[PDB]
Amino acid sequence: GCQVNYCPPVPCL
Amino acid sequence: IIGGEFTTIENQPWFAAIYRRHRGGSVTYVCGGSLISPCWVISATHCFIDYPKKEDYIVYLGRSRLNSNTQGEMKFEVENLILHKDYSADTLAHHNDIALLKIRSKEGRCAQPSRTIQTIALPSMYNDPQFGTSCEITGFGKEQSTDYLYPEQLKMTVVKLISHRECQQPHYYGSEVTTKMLCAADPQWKTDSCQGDSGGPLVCSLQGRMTLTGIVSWGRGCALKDKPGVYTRVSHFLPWIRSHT
Ligand SMILES: *CC(=O)Nc1cc(NC(=O)C*)cc(NC(=O)C*)c1
Repeated sequence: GCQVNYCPPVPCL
Repeated sequence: IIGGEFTTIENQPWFAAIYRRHRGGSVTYVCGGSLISPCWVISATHCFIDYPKKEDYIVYLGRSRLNSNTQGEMKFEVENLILHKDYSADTLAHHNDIALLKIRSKEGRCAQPSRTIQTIALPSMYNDPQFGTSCEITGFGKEQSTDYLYPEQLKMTVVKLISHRECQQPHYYGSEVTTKMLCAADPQWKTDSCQGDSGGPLVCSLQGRMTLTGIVSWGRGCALKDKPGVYTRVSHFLPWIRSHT
């Protein structure tokens, strides 16, 4: 998933 | 990398591209890293902490593109994956975000230096670059936070080091940054690391020498006002590095 990232997820365009 | 330029591996010959193979055989990009000696790549622990099985990883050196080949590139298995025992994170900051990968060719060898494959010098805890210094960051990370896909080619940009005092202000990162981290950003907040750039090098020129000053670790965003990129401060982990290499 996206619990570990560089930075909090941003919705895609 | 937000902003900056496309680059080629000649301009960053220590850059290591790290991929992971999945159960069914598909291979995805994980993170950047830096070659610090022929057998050792240094990266960030958060890149691997959810999937720490070394056999799944593929490391390339001499590679300028994400899914096409570069003449002179060399491919490696990971013989040892070493994560920092005191790694921790909250919902934003990563602490002790540093990792070592011992690399091994199909043929049982370490890297052979070339024009496109070179080690980068480690820093010294006595030789810090001062705040306001310009340093280079490199990686295959997103060109925008809203991009689903990574770029097909390596990018690089320039950011300026920000003092700990400044980065610890409430309107920057307050208590989330420590003396084992370095902040860096564009004065106008238009170029930065982003998702996919983690583990990659922050390189500063000290006495004319390219030196590994930081490892891309975390940020609140990508090119975001009053929210710098945050890097593991390599000079504060020299004992850890020497113990494990
Ligand atoms: C796991 C994952 O998809 N993470 C992810 C993180 C970011 N972070 C920032 O941009 C700060 C962005 C995205 N964006 C997209 O996938 C569109 C994903």
